[PDB]
Amino acid sequence: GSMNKLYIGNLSENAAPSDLESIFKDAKIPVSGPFLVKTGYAFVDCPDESWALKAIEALSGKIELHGKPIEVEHSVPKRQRIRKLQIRNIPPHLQWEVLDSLLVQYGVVESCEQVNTDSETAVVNVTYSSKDQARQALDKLNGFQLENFTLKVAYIPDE
RNA sequence: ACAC
Repeated sequence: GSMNKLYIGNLSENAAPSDLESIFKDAKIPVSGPFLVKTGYAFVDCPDESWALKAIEALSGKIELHGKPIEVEHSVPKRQRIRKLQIRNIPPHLQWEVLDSLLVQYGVVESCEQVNTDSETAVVNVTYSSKDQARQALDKLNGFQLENFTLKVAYIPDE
């Protein structure tokens, strides 16, 4: 899947592209095209998946527009929201078994691969065996506090 | 709330 495309959500009715330009400028995140602002959400592409990930980590839930914290996520069309998830803000020196002991509560883990990342926290992509499993895992693990880190879970494109 |  195309992992450099971002979805930006939780925007106020009169969010303008200039607002998003400013936010990305100050976070030192390059974009490769213009911001496309709809109603309450928007889209923009980054030059590559590394910048797109840095944007999610730096911005999402963290920077405000008109007092509303923006959401920044991988852009994933509904038909590609199936089995695959990305988990971020994992405590740095956590070991597989502890993470795994969480993951298997929601189904069978076909694949799990760690993502290279600037931050001290870890990031992994996970493939479950069905759409239903992945949805439950997202619903119960997003926001889960683990060794004082808040896990963040979201869809990445599935084929 | 993921693009007439």
